[PDB]
Amino acid sequence: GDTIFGKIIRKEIPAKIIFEDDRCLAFHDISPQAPTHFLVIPKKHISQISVAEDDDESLLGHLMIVGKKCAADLGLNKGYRMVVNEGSDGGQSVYHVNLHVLGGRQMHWPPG
Amino acid sequence: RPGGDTIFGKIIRKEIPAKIIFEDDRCLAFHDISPQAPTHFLVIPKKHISQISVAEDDDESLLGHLMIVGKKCAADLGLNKGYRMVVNEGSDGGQSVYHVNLHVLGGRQMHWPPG
Ligand SMILES: COC(=O)[C@H](C)NP(=O)(O)OC[C@H]1O[C@@H](n2cnc3c(N)ncnc32)[C@H](O)[C@@H]1O
Ligand SMILES: [Cl-]
Repeated sequence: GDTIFGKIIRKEIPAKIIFEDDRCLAFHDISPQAPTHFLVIPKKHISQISVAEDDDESLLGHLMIVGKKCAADLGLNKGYRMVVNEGSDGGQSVYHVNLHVLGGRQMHWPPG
Repeated sequence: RPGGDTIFGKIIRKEIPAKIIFEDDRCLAFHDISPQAPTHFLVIPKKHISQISVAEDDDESLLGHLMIVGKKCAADLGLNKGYRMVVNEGSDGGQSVYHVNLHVLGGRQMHWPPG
């Protein structure tokens, strides 16, 4: 099933894009929870981390490397938090794997 | 002493105790001593990387492996309703051990924002 993140990848609806390559896209979250809050998503439609395959390991790690490079480019020199939500208890809001990167304020503990 | 002298390096070398869930040549999963959810464990690389902001491009497969191990351990622990994965970077992340560590939290409803 297609999601709004598919529409963003296909450029059918606008988003504030930070970075793109052949396999992922980073863009500011439309409902930001911190002064900087962006998502890194794969272009491959993996619905949730629980169904990711072993062959996806490099792609998932690529999301994190892109995330940390984007965080540095956006000036998050005091730190940040990365989050992946799975399912109902995880609070996953879109069934397309997405890495949240949040910073620009003190992040608290517990993380929700 | 491979793995560094953070407490996680010592856990890797079996010098201080841990409740281990899974171990392979690349990583180790073990329960957090200060759980923030009914299930709360960490997945760490055996290679010492101090924080995500200094990970190298060639660490991509290793970082992805942490997530794959995290989701497999979550399934093995019966977290069938979901869970949240977290990596904290630096002061604003609240990082307290400077050895890259992926948290997996589940067994309760997680809230938004994630801290
Ligand atoms: C306030 O936020 C933070 O401190 C974040 C979570 N720091 P962070 O560096 O992201 O996570 C480190 C975690 O490592 C756990 N820990 C520390 N010592 C041991 C140990 N000996 N065995 C098992 N777990 C241990 C702490 O309870 C933290 O949850
Ligand atoms: Cl989500």
